[PDB]
Amino acid sequence: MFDPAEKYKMDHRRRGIALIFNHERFFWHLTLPERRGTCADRDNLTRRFSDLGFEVKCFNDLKAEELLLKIHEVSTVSHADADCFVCVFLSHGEGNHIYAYDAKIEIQTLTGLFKGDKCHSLVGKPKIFIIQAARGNQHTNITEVDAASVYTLPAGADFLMCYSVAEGYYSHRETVNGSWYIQDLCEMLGKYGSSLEFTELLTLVNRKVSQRRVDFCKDPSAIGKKQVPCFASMLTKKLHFFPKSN
Amino acid sequence: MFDPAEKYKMDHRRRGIALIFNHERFFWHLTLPERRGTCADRDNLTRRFSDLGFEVKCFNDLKAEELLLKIHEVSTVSHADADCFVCVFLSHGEGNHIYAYDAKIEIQTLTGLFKGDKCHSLVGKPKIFIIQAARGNQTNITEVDAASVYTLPAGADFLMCYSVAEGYYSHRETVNGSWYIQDLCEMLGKYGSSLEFTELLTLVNRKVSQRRVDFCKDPSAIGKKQVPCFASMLTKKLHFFPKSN
Ligand SMILES: Oc1cc(F)ccc1CNc1ncccc1-c1nnc[nH]1
Repeated sequence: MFDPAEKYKMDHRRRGIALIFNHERFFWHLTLPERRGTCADRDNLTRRFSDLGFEVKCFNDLKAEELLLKIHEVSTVSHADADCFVCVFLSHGEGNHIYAYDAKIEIQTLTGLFKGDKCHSLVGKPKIFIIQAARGNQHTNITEVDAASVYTLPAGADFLMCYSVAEGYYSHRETVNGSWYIQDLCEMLGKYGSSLEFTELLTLVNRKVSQRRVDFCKDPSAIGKKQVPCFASMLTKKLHFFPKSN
Repeated sequence: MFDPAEKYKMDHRRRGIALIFNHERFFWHLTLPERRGTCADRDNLTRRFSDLGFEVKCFNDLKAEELLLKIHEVSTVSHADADCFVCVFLSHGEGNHIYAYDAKIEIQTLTGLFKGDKCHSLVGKPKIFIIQAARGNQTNITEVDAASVYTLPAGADFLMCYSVAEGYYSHRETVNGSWYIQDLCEMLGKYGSSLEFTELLTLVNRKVSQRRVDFCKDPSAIGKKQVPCFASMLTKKLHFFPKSN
């Protein structure tokens, strides 16, 4: 019966939702810097995920309450007619927390809402989280550099957690072109999104970002600050985004 | 000439070393239970990794000093003539720590010794860590430990492999061994030499997640699912194709 080349079933009526929470500015009294370039990330993702059949829904600078309502809404709607779910965080983070406009939120409580315990329509279907989060500095196209801060957390069965940067390393954001991670993710989605198995592609993104040179830098102190992204797979089958037949 | 199907070069003279640190018993004053079945894990791994061309080196119940010496030795030998490196921990853990016989060791300092910085012969070559570690509870019974060890990343070209994720539970049959390792070794047996290693680890995720936990000998072991994960920092496809002599 058992089959090593078994794929997630990706022939439902709709591909499914892509949430994109995009944070540029923060409440004054948090003392976190503007993330100039995050809009390039939001837009580049919105395009690439649209071309793969996702209903993309972006949300700019939500407060904790607004964000929790929007994500809980999406959790309690039926995904019965959908292949999978994608959720993206473009913000600052620390440890097991992502920053909303006004406060930090436990990543576990966000992934928790799709555990299959709480969201039956997504049991056995891929739940991909993509996280571009790091430590706010707190000092035309400049390259800004943040220290890795967000833990490479796992989640539950059939989750894929995707991280801009690993412990020890550094996250880069061009203020016009956007995050190195997202640039290379979106480029690879453009070329291979609809052909390649998704973790094969994420592996390409690891190569592309690791191979970015950091020896001759505008800023002297940005030198030797490599970026290595990772992903934590709890997936149980091959994942493809083959064109849905229209 | 950038290539989406690019593989790690796996045609060096030797496959490379597999370290297996195997912990069954602990210093009394740590109050950690015997891990009855860990020998089945050690042996099953030793066999499967040997068949793939690894020079397997097992070490039973080392103290912190002995372990750090053995792993530092392996880090400072030349791996120039080798495809890759494998390191396996069968013990208890907590957070970012693995338990030696006498004390806990920071996992980061163990993976640290193979970072491109400190081990030139392994730059660009896969460094796989496999970790069967969880919280000491306190004929063939199934014992159940709560997940405790963080699913830590490492550096470029590392693959960190974990028995269990946060929230879930690790299982060990006291004769047959850990659920994780049983299914890992079975999949290595069938597909080790054909399939890309992360494809296989994905099969292991399916096999372990699908193990039923509804009708259990022990009432309180019911509804305690096991979901393993892996954190890939790999940059290329990884295969263990048979080496020709
Ligand atoms: O992965 C990292 C990224 C960083 F920027 C900094 C540190 C880590 C290592 N921490 C963890 N990794 C995975 C699960 C849990 C933790 C954890 N560390 N303390 C409490 N939980």
